[PDB]
Amino acid sequence: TGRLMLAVGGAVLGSLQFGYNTGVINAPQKVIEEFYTQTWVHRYGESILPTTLTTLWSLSVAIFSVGGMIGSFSVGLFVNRFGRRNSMLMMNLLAFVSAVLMGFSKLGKSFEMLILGRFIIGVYCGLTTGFVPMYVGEVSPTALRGALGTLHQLGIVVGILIAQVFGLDSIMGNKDLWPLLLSIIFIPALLQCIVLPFCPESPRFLLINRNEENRAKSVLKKLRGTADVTHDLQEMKEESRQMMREKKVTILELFRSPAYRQPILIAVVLQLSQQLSGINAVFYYSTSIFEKAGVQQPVYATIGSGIVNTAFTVVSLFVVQRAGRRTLHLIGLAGMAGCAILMTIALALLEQLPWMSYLSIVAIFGFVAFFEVGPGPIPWFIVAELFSQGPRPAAIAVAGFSNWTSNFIVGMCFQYVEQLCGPYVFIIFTVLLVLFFIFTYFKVPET
Ligand SMILES: CCCCCCCCCO[C@@H]1O[C@H](CO)[C@@H](O)[C@H](O)[C@H]1O
Repeated sequence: TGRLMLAVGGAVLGSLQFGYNTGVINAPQKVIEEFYTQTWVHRYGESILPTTLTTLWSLSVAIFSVGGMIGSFSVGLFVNRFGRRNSMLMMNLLAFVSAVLMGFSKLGKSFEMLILGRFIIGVYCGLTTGFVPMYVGEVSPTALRGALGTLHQLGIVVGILIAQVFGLDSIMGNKDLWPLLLSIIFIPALLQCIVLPFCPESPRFLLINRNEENRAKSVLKKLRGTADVTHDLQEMKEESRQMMREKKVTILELFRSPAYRQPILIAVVLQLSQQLSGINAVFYYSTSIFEKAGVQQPVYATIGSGIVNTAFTVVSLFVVQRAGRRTLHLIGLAGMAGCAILMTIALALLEQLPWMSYLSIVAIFGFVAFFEVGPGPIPWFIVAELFSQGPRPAAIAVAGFSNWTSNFIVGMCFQYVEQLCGPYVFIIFTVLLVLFFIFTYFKVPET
């Protein structure tokens, strides 16, 4: 466990990037929108329509996920064909070409470049949800493999908290320095783009995929200071027993077969339950939502949501090993439904009672807290237990496809639905939260 941390850490750097680019565009929205609306006027000799600006900026945050879906679709392709590290490494090209397209959308005078770079860094982020946990989950000793996949999660949530903090009016969330905010990705990226060639090609890859018995044999002795493991080698050839003794069923079979048509119904819904709960609304729009409430200095309440989120991600790890699977998923769903009620109250009585600005903050803090213990981790956990070593991969691509899809819908349409619907938006998310809650009570089993 010496040279190992180098490889693990450099990998997670890309889960950080996932953490950033996701929770970035939520603190400096009206700053770019001012860029949007001014750009429009100069160009088209006409001023921007409010709804235009809305769907336009909606697409800038949304088109991220169109990207990530494709990214997560293409994950299997690069991994097997190129190894894990040679993929992490080469995909930094995506990180750089998007960093440039956004951070020079400044004198570019083009919000296309901004949306495009958002797409591309969506692809990069889609691909990276697959590369990272994989790599970390072959490199690590099987014992420490549990406590170390922890870093892909943590990487994201911390990655988020940074996007928010860097987002401050006083850092890079301001009329002058928001392209360096959207671009500073490169400083993480180039770092990994340097660390990585010092990092080892996956042993389960050199042995099973690349069929190098001796070249793979050599990686571990470095990767493990004083282990030199016959146990790891027999495991890799027993992992290539069970993962290769049950046929890798394709996604396309999952659907055609009635045997699977039900387990797959559950896994998928669980993903809708995660995104259609309405979180990325509080993580794409935290600041705009806190404003409209009555919050003064809304980005701090955003970073409030940042800290609380990271806090309960760590608390979840403990509670997750302890309790049932749909225990946490229910309690999690519950609080979130009730918090989205507190919200719609605050957002409602705000006008008669000022300090509901505060109730907004309370609502959402416990609402993201309640999230990370429940619908956060549980719908992933359940798929790995709803499918054996054979249909399990096919199962994950569909899961991840629901996740990137219900994500696009919240991101693209949450602004649609805050205008036409007012301080009741969280009653939409409360009606879902209930439905979902109900669904899991009668249809999803313990695991
Ligand atoms: C055993 C595997 C466990 C998987 C752990 C998942 C941890 C929860 C992370 O979920 C993510 O939370 C973000 C905010 O925290 C959202 O922006 C994002 O859309 C959502 O997907």
